[PDB]
Amino acid sequence: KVFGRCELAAAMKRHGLDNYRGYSLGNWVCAAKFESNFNTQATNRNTDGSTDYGILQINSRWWCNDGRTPGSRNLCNIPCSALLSSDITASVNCAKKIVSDGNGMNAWVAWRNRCKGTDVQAWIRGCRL
Ligand SMILES: [Cl-]
Ligand SMILES: [Cl-]
Ligand SMILES: [Cl-]
Ligand SMILES: [Cl-]
Ligand SMILES: [Kr]
Ligand code: NA
Repeated sequence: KVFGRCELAAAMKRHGLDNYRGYSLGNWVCAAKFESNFNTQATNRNTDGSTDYGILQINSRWWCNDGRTPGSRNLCNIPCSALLSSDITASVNCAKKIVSDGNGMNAWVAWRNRCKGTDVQAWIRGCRL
């Protein structure tokens, strides 16, 4: 499913991401934009054999099982496929564990290269929230 901007914002808020671990709603929306263009079905294979899945491009090396990432962990205890659903619940639940890990949203390369230090409030400006 391909979310619209405010739609996703609303969905993320509902799921508790606004200011989660101090990251305001517009960081999550910005990260989703550039990670997956808001497409729950996005997948990208990495050089190490791992794969990133879903709207927040969560990686199979640590967070989900895809049966093809040898020696990987499944810290969110979930099939990577769950992450591709049009219901963002699984991605959100897993994202909270990742941003709680230790380096916050820096875990999302697109986020620190394209969102961090920018006016991320602009991603929700306009939305009925
Ligand atoms: Cl914001
Ligand atoms: Cl695996
Ligand atoms: Cl949803
Ligand atoms: Cl942080
Ligand atoms: Kr998400
Ligand atoms: Na894994």
